[PDB]
Amino acid sequence: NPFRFVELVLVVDKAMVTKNNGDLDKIKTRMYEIVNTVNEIYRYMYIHVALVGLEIWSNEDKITVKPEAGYTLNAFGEWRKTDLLTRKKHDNAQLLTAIDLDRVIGLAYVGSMCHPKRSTGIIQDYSEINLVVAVIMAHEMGHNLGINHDSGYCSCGDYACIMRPEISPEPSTFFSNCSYFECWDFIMNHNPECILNEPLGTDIISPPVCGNELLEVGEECDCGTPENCQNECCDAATCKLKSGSQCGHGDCCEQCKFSKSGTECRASMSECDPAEHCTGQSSECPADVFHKNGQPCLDNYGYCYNGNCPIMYHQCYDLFGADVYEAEDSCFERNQKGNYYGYCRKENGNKIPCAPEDVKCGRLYCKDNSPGQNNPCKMFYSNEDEHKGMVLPGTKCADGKVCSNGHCVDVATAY
Ligand SMILES: *[C@@H]1O[C@H](CO[C@@H]2O[C@@H](C)[C@@H](O)[C@@H](O)[C@@H]2O)[C@@H](O[C@@H]2O[C@H](CO)[C@@H](O[C@@H]3O[C@H](CO[C@H]4O[C@H](CO)[C@@H](O)[C@H](O)[C@@H]4O[C@@H]4O[C@H](CO)[C@@H](O)[C@H](O)[C@H]4NC(C)=O)[C@@H](O[C@@H]4O[C@H](CO)[C@@H](O)[C@H](O)[C@H]4NC(C)=O)[C@H](O[C@H]4O[C@H](CO)[C@@H](O)[C@H](O)[C@@H]4O[C@@H]4O[C@H](CO)[C@@H](O)[C@H](O)[C@H]4NC(C)=O)[C@@H]3O)[C@H](O)[C@H]2NC(C)=O)[C@H](O)[C@H]1NC(C)=O
Ligand SMILES: [Ca+2]
Ligand SMILES: [Ca+2]
Ligand SMILES: [Ca+2]
Ligand SMILES: [Zn+2]
Repeated sequence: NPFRFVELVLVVDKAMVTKNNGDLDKIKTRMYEIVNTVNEIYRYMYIHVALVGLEIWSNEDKITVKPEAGYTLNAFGEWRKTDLLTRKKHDNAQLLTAIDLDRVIGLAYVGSMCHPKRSTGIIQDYSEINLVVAVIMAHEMGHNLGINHDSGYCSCGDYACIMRPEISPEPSTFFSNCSYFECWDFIMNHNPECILNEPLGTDIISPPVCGNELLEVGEECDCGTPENCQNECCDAATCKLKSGSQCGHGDCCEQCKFSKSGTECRASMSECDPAEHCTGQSSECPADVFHKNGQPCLDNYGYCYNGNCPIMYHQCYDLFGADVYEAEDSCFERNQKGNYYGYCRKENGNKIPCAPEDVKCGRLYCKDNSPGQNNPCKMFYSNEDEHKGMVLPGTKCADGKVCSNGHCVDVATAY
């Protein structure tokens, strides 16, 4: 499955309530439709958007909604991280305000999808035309998905695309080819892990809609509209499986049927990750099971850590390729410097040096056994992502010891 899922939560401020004369039912109904249109707009981007939560501040705003966008975006962000996200798990949150923002009609951090605070954006109820607001909502989520404004020859047909500097009076539902590549460039490089999981029917607060491509409660299947449906198992028009079909979706659903009992549905990462197999009775693949952390693995060279067996040797290979091995102990003393590359961990942004003991849990050093090479302490550093090149957590840093937050500690007390 190529599709990504953005579990969204919409927050509506007091102004919005006052604007709608206190009719919450009207507000909710409209929000449902808008998020449904945002989901269509994103079909092209191989992304789905589901409303998992809707909070209406009918009594009092939980933050001060100022016409000064920056202040509001920031305030709304902190609020999501310290309050909302603490009682409702979601990937992105948008604030719909009826207040007349200064100069802009929306605002959102860029390339911040999944970040507890920066995975947000504010939107002004600029118009009564649902599509107009939906486009603004999508546009702001776009910035979140590392997407920037269109320019030059970026197109989406002879239509005003979603990522234009300013909203069009005759808006469309199409993204520009630039927004596409840009969007996925973000998902490829940075890894918004939080949008991988497919939301569960019950997680969706919006009334189920047949044909929105979101398998929702009460529906056997949902392959979009009859025109877009590519599912031989589903009857697009009704969201009912064809007579004779056992399933219509799932890692264990093959040509409208349950995969044969025992067919692998979730591959094994390593020996510490036992693969799962289909039962033959369901279209769903059994839960992901991991062997216990701390369990010896790879011929007693490592200890299991969250389904993997991180070891110096493999970690070096992943960085410099074959015929490359772990460097001598002496090389690891560079991690005591506490400089730009030789540290053990980071405190609020400061690089902390490795204490003599935790030396093997900081920056990883490898030896090159090629002719004339000469460099005994090869290492990798890129201010693009400082963590890359750092020893993976759970890596066996010593006999009976594993790495934990830049500390070489006893396995027995590690987990
Ligand atoms: C997303 O997908 C897009 C495809 O969309 C498709 O079309 C949509 C409408 C929609 O239907 C959709 O469904 C379709 O898929 C891609 O769009 C393409 O982008 C590239 C650039 O990334 C475009 O190229 C530009 O085109 C500029 C305009 O030239 C065309 O138009 C003029 C006037 O109308 C015409 O005279 C030209 O012959 C040319 O015509 C095109 O020719 C190609 C040939 O293959 C045909 O396929 C097209 O069908 C045809 N289109 C038209 C309009 O009929 C170029 O700029 C012009 O350059 C000349 C000199 O070469 C200059 O005299 C003009 O003033 C100038 N015009 C303007 C207004 O700027 C441009 O070339 C300049 O820039 C490049 C940089 O890329 C330089 O290397 C060159 O030196 C060149 O000149 C210099 O440019 C710099 C600026 O960079 C100036 O500062 C400098 O002074 C200047 N120096 C010179 C030489 O004087 C490129 O050729 C291409 O046309 C788009 N295709 C279409 C169909 O629109 C997106 O790329 C894609 N995005 C991604 C990445 O995914
Ligand atoms: Ca998610
Ligand atoms: Ca549905
Ligand atoms: Ca497993
Ligand atoms: Zn913008």
